[PDB]
Amino acid sequence: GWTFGAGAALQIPFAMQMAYRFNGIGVTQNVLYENQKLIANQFNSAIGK
Amino acid sequence: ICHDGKAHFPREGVFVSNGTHWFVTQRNFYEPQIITTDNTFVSGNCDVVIGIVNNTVYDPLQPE
Repeated sequence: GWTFGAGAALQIPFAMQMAYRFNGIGVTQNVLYENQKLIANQFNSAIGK
Repeated sequence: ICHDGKAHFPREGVFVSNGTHWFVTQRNFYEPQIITTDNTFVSGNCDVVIGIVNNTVYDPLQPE
């Protein structure tokens, strides 16, 4: 995540890493945890173009 | 964590376990605490989230 920028790297699962960034813009966690497949599909289809 | 068919999410912190117990803590320092109904909020049923766990949540004073 951002823990390796200052100090030593600390492991964290990716899905729990995205919740931090969602909370960082105003939305809540259950929004991400309840729409995981749709978000993953959107990211894949967006980066495949 | 699932308790009584409902899903509970943390308010400010993460869920951790030392092998036999579950606590809450802040993300930058180690300071465990016992899960209650004051540092969590509830939303939805218990068949959507991936990786949910079965545990118990303690009512602070209202019923005790």
